[PDB]
Amino acid sequence: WLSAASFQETTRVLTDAAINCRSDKLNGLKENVIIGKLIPAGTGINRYR
Amino acid sequence: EEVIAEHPVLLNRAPTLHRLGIQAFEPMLVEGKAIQLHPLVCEAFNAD
Amino acid sequence: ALKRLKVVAAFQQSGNSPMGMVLDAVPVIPPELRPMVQLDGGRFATSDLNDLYRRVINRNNRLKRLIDLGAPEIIVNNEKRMLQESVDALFDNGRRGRPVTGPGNRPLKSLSDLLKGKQGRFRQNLLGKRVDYSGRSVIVVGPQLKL
Amino acid sequence: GEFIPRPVKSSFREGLTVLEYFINTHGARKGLADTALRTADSGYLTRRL
Amino acid sequence: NSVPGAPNRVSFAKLREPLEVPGLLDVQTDSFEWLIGSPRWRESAAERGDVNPVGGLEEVLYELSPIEDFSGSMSLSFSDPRFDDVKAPVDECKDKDMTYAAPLFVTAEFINNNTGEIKSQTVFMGDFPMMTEKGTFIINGTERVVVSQLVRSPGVYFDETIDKSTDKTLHSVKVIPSRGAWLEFDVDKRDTVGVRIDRKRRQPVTVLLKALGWTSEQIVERFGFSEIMRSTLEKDNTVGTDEALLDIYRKLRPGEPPTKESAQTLLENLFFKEKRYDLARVGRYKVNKKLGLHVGEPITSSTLTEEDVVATIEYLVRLHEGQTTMTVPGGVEVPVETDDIDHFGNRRLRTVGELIQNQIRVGMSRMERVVRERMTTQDVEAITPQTLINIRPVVAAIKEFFGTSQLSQFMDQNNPLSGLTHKRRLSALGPGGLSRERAGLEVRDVHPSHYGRMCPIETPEGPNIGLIGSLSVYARVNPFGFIETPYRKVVDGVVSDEIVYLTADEEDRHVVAQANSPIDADGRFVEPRVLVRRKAGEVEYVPSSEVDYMDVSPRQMVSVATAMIPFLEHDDANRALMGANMQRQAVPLVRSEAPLVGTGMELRAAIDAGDVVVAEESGVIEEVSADYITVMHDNGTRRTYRMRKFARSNHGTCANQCPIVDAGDRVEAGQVIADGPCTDDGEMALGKNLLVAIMPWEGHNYEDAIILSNRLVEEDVLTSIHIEEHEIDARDTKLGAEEITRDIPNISDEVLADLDERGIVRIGAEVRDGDILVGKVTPKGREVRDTSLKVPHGESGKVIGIRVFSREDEDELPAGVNELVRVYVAQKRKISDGDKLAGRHGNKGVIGKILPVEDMPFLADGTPVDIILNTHGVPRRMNIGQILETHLGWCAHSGWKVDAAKGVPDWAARLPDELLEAQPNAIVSTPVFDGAQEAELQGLLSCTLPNRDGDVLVDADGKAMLFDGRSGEPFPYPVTVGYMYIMKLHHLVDDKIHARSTGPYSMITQQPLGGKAQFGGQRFGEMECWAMQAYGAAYTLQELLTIKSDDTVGRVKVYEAIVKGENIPEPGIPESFKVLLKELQSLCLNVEVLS
Amino acid sequence: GAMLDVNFFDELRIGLATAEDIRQWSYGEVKKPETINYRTLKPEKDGLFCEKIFGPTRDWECYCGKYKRVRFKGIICERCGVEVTRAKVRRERMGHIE
RNA sequence: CCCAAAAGAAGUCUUUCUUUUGGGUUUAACCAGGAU
DNA sequence: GAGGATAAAATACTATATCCTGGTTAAAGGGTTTTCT
DNA sequence: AGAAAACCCTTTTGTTATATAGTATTTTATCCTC
Ligand SMILES: [Zn+2]
Repeated sequence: WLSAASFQETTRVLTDAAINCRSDKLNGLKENVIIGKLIPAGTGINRYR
Repeated sequence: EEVIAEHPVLLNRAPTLHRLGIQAFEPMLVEGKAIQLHPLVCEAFNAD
Repeated sequence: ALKRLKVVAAFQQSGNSPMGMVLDAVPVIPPELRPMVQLDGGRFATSDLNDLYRRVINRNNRLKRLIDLGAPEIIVNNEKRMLQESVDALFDNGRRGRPVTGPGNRPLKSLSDLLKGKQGRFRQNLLGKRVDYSGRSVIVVGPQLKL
Repeated sequence: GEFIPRPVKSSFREGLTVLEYFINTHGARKGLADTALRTADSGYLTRRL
Repeated sequence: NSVPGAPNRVSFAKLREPLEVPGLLDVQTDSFEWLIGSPRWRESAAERGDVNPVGGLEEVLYELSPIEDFSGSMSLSFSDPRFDDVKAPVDECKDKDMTYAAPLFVTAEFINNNTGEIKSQTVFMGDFPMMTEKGTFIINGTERVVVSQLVRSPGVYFDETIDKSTDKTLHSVKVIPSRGAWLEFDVDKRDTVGVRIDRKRRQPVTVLLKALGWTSEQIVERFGFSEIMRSTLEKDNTVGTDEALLDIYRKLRPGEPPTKESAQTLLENLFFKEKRYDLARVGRYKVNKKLGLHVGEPITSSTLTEEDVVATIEYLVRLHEGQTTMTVPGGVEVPVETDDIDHFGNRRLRTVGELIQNQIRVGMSRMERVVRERMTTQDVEAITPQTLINIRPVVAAIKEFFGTSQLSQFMDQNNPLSGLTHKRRLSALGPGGLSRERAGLEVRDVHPSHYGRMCPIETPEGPNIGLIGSLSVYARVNPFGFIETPYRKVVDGVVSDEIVYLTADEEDRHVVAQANSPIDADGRFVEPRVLVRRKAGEVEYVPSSEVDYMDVSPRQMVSVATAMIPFLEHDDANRALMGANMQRQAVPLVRSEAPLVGTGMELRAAIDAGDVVVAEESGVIEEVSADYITVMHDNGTRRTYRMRKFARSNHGTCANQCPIVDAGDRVEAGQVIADGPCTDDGEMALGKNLLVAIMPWEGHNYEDAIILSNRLVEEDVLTSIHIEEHEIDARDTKLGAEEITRDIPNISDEVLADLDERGIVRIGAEVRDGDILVGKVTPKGREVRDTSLKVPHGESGKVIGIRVFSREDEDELPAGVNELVRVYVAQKRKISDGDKLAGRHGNKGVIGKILPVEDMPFLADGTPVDIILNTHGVPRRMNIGQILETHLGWCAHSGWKVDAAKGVPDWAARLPDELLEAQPNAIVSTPVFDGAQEAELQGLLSCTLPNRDGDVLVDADGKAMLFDGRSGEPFPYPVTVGYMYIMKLHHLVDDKIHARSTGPYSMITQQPLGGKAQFGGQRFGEMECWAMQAYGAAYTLQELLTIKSDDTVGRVKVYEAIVKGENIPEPGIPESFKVLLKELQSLCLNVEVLS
Repeated sequence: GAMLDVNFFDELRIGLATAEDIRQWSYGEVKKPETINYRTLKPEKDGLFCEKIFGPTRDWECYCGKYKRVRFKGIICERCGVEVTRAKVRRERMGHIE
């Protein structure tokens, strides 16, 4: 819901996520940029990290 | 001059349409007030 | 029925209860995130949030007084309507009816406008930030540098 | 968008006349207008992709 | 030419122009003095509109008065607006921050309708801003200009659209009034002629017609010729007339108890009262023209009428029927056709007068509401006009307009041409016009009706392209606001000199020829066939017997800026545009020089722009000095002209003026007597003539770059002066005691050395960054804060002027201050890498490398070229014009002599006399669209005088043989060389460079600020985090978003690690994320960070 | 979880908030529409900037003035009721209107 | 984290150490004008 | 003739590159209070 | 004792919107069926 909220239709995404009580597992590249953590791609993956 | 030796610096131009819009060079001091750019990368940046 | 079933199932599965839709208390954002700037000469510019909170508090106090002092049902109902409109304007200004305008006939930035468009804290203060150790300048061409 | 049946008959070395220059600016301006609007549009497509 | 003391600038022109260029600022000056009603406008309207001369204020007052109560027992009226002398002159008002205005008085009469007691008084209506004689207002000390606006004229507009579902044409009509309520009659699928009174839901017209008092018999009697009307009549469901009014009420104003009286009153008040439906005077004329109702009666009345409504319904139904012409009873026939909303017969021009009139109108409306209310809450026989008038709203409205609007703009004073072009601007965006982000591609084009009324070349290049334009040279605005152009009329194929001004419609009706046609010296065309412009902008060949009009002269389509480009007809429109948008950004150089090859338009632009001093009356000069000039008129009187020496302009460029007359010369009225910022003897001079070669050189001039010789730095050929202004105010404050004192608390003796006794830097001290300019201390609420104004980051240069205003000297200071010390700092900037030189035709570039004067390609005799341009930029962009200019430039510099030993050569047969020979450094002019042909240039180049010895450096082709200064050998092939006139644009490097290691941070979120002023840090935007992701680099992105922007402990820890050589620490989390969490929680969303 | 913050993030979970949670977050109740008094240029009481609700405006300085030294830490003011702590707490505490 | 002022000590003829007080957002939002 | 079902129209919401600098930032009215004459 | 200039509070006809393009959900209108 974090990525979708940051993409478009912020109000609708937030309200429906709030209703459904969705829990966002932190995986992707936009949310890890938002919360200031290493992206899980490129040099950031476990094998090279 | 002894500090910047072999210390990469990122150059960027806006808009950064594609991946090659950001490139890391090595800096060298010049006289004046204008960043000097290599002529063979003008196509990558799309910079006149 | 199918279009409806989504929300009913959503409220059925989880332990959360629908009563959250109707509010009984209204939270207030910490002051530092809605500061007033006292420009020189007593020019204290106030964030729109301050004005909207002021309206809500005024109306709440008035309605509380009118209920305590005793009044006919009609006046109390109208005051409750005004409170409802004030809160609606606080959460999303301009969604229903005429926007609550301030100086020089302009809309006021309610909370929901801080999380929307290319001015909210989602695509202008979280995905791209200004940074230190930086500069800019005009570029020229030098056919003496290597690649 | 339809062609003017005149048509222009002078080369830029010899120099256009008044009317020919006018009917040239006619189509010259839309080029800049479309350039601006398309460079505006392309960013939206890149973002969605 | 006709200016008494202009320089002798010879021209190649072949044609002769019957009509002299009108006053280039006449539009503004003659559109304002209409507002106040000066005698000059009265005289002008006498020889034209003598039927009804009335000024704007007079019109507003007459429309307003009388003001009467409901009972009608008393009335208040106004009349005879009157103006007194200005409070202070222009210079004093500009210097002391006093708005330039004059008092306004009006005669208010109060009449009691039951006693006959008349009470008259002269009431003061406020301070009305006036206009300096050169077209600019002065407000709060700054100089402001009001721009004209293009709007859709009020009237009836018909338009047809195709239907997707049924593929039927659907016609629709809109009656757009001024300050009224619309009503549209439209047809649709399922043919049904309806109404849209106001902007409510649809309903059959029969409802409206019956509501107006039409029986079911009358409608079919008159509207009995179309199936649509009969069908609508059959399906109306409206009985009698009252039900119609009640139904109209149910839509106009929902949720009310319908009643006949209120419904009738509201319906009448919406349209048939001169209170909420005003077609103005232009609208009524347009409507009467379109429907042909009242061709004879003068336009007196501005409300609709039943005849107009029935006529428009009939017109619409006939148009749907496919008719060709219609006859309305009591009116002449007219053609029935759709209308366009770009034809310059439908877009009108609200000038400066109209806008101020509207603002005064709304102010008076508010005052009228106040007076009406007060008229019933005060006892009679105590009321006097002065006790019912409340002046504050009027002054409030005027000030609101002149201070806050999209049409009252800061004058652009880069140079005189910028101002002259800014006064003649037409902007389609503003209050009541389309918006920058909501304009389609059908309004930005160039409609074929613009010829001679709006320049098609000059226009901004950004997202404004098309919404802003410049008025052409010869255009004028007629009383209604439509733009008119002159045409020379042909009678029986004889070209007379009777000049007739035509608007768009009349030009559409007739046939117009071209200016540069073969006149046979007796007003007769050489050949029968000549290009013409037909009704819809078609270009065709008509025999020379139907032609009705001809252009007064070429150039008629190009604005002032674009008329100064030589060889304009050789350049593509795309580059001529960038050539006309890069003459308004020059910079007044220390010493100016007139161009060698101009276009004869420089003199008029300079004299009209108003930056030069022009002798007001003929006389003989008495004394001349760098400060003032004394003229001894022919009859006793004497006059002294003062000069502006080193005065700052609104954009930071000098505004010098120096005399060009001696102590014994005699001057004539209108003669130029003192140069300006960018003038040289009365001619525009925006740049310098530089020797230019067109060879590519070692790649330094690669991709539009430019190379300069060092001679343009040593000799200050390109050296600008800039001036900066710093202000500081000692506010009174509630605590009080703010004072501009010298002793700076906790300061050293050295840093306090410059400051004078008062505490203001001595004039003549170089205040480089980090010095003090003013010593200011304010209470802490010693208990004080030293807000001692310091030279901001990046400035320098001497201090040339201080100005201190004191409360004790009873000045007009802002409320709650005592002093407003203001300082000026000036600096000379030479040319250097990063500047933005650019010619006229659009060959912009950024100086790439200033080589020393020894290694430059030098001609055979040792002259080094002073600039080098690339060949690869000329042919591709289609601005070949410059090359031609280059050639001509050389011919002007070296001087030529056509050898008429045995008959004139054929190529010079039509060359004018006294142009067969010219001395070196001779100035010439090639008008924009009738100039020097190619054959003439070849002939001139074929013969040119030697320089000093019997050598010619440029052969017939125009290319010389250059020696390479860096290596020694001659270049194998000849190169082009000449003289080109290039300028220095106002995009210098010193205002662009910027860097930041660590500096101020924001408050709400801990990110760094933005902009070169505070300290500023560049923005790592949205799509500069995709490139980093694409590369696969993650650590760099993490550090660019955590320990460089807003991680509060990360910043200090990285700084300490760097200075102490440790390894940089790890990042935390960004503050903006916690701000996001709090904002979400404020909306009653229980966001929690689980683990 | 993780209370204030620091990198143990593993899941964000949004959801509707009930009145009880809203009254849990808040440290007080705002009941007066006064922002700041002009003469003192200090926060009003029970207003939109009250120091007793959102925290002190200056580092380790109570509204009354009974305490202005660091050593005094965590003592809720006995006269003015403002908790003595760092001013940064004004960026975190929330109020609630009833 | 950083700067300013006052006092004490050491050496140099001007830097270091100790104590007290004071402190840091030229912020921010709008409209307008430009550049590529 | 009445009720249900399907097109139609009618409204409601969403989106439409990057960067930089310059000028303003409230007025107006009613009610109340104090000083001067 | 009355008049004039200075505090403290409140609050802001339908305006002017020259929009397109797309989708998604509610009326409502009319047509078909029993
Ligand atoms: Zn306390």
